[PDB]
Amino acid sequence: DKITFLLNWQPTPYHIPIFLAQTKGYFKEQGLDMAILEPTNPSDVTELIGSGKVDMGLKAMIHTLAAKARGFPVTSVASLLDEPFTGVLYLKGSGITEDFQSLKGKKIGYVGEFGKIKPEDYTAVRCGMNVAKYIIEGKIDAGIGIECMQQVELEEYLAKQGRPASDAKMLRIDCCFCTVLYICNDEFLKKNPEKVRKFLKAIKKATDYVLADPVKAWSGYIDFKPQLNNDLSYKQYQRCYAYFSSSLYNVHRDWKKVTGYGKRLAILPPDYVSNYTNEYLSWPEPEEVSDPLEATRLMAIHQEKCRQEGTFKRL
Amino acid sequence: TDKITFLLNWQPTPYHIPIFLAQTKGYFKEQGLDMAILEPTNPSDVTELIGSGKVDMGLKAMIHTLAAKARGFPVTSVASLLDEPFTTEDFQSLKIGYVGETAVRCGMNVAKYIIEGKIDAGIGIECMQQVELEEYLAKQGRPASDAKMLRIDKLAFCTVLYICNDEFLKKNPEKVRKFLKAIKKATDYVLADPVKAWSGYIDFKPQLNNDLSYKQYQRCYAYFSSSLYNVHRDWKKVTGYGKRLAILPPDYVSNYTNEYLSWPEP
Repeated sequence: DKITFLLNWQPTPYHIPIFLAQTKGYFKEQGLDMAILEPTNPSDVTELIGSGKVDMGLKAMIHTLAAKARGFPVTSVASLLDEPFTGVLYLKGSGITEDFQSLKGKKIGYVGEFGKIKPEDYTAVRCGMNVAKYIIEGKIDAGIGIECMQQVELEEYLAKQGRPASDAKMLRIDCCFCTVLYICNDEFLKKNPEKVRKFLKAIKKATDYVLADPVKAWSGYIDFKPQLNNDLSYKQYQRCYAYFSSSLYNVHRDWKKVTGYGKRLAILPPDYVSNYTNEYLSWPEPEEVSDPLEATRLMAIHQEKCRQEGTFKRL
Repeated sequence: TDKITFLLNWQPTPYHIPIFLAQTKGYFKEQGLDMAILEPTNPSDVTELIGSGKVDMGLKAMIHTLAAKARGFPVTSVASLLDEPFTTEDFQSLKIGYVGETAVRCGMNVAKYIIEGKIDAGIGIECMQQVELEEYLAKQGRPASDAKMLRIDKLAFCTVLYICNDEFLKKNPEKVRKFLKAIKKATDYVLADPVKAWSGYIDFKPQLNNDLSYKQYQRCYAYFSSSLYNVHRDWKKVTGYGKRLAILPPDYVSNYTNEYLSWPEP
């Protein structure tokens, strides 16, 4: 009766509520036995969870949508990381500029979930979990990544060469495709609704600890995961801080845009039903966000200040 | 679906290199195989996850493999990866850390907590936990010989085996038979060209591109099994010890078999 949970990636600073809920016993007080596993190959995650060989884990929304549309019955039962900035990252002097014209002829990395999606002006490379590595090494010219993960990694390289952190640029998409969701195998959820419900309580307890005291929370996480005891993970942690979902709720507007955007581009069927639910959350849902797009422009500026000032601040 | 799950015994080490290289060089692909390598957060989960069939295969030390069968976890060793690695005063002194299968559980962090003095000593491996201590000593000025180990050489485990869920083996003996090949090919490459092996490995697993890992690799080299064969002597001994110590039943059978290797035994 162990429950398996497959992370979306190798351990990250934003994986912190999951591990913390384990090391502080929160799963235990719920009568839950979590076996948290890590993937060697992030592309395995949806097929694994979908087929049922793994009960639960983490996955981005773009990929969670595609899974259902690929025959892998999975469902989102909570939100871990809400709308982190996604895009084509590059170094100043690449030579890519603020214009997309400069991306022509260049070589661009991505994780490799997709495959074939002006087909031969760019050159796609499949880098898996090493997109930012390969940019730094020049193997690729640019690559897809996240503002609080892959961009921070570019800036850590720049800092070692004495270069300002702003030399790490992003061609920004524009949402969001890259929200990290807690997911379940549909079958497991149907037969274990109480367990999933108890799982999310422990998650919520540890998220609260994380958001109330990011520092004390981190010290314990890195005592348990020394591979993250470094300056790069601590900066990434600082930039994830604002992206963490405090309520864990699926945001209906976000789901509605992406799915509707998908239907308008003929990618998803026009009767596709979005594969989330907020029903296993055991506490009240927060009000909708009033100015949804202007809070997007505020976030960029806020993340801009985090990069320079080195702190923990929610938007 | 038809993915086969292989759950490592630990976070990625330098000794896991054949498994990873067999993937990155297309050896599993050329055998018609789809491997999904998983890595545990908690080593203690491994036996039970393979034991219950939730995961198909993986790695486990011998001692723990034997205990698994004796815990109602139907697992069987189909090959060997690392044969017999070497496992306040220099006498008895009663603190002490153990992985999880005075008494303090440290999981995969034992050596770390020794360095940090949260524990006095710990149970670990000459090529892994020990080389770690010796790295610490080198940074603060001491000789590598300042990291000392007891328990090495006595009358009385930590050989690491490729292992299968019994039901998975029964219903997929050819798949297992093709996996061990890929391993073999990769392994031969590692043994033949340990440096060039190592480079592609760290290109793929950056978390090992460091002086500690490369020193472990060097110590790990000697314990690699070239044949992948189960060594009957070792299994007989260890199951012998258990019986004569009344831990295992006197009609307990070693849960290994070399029948899925497809090349001559040394």
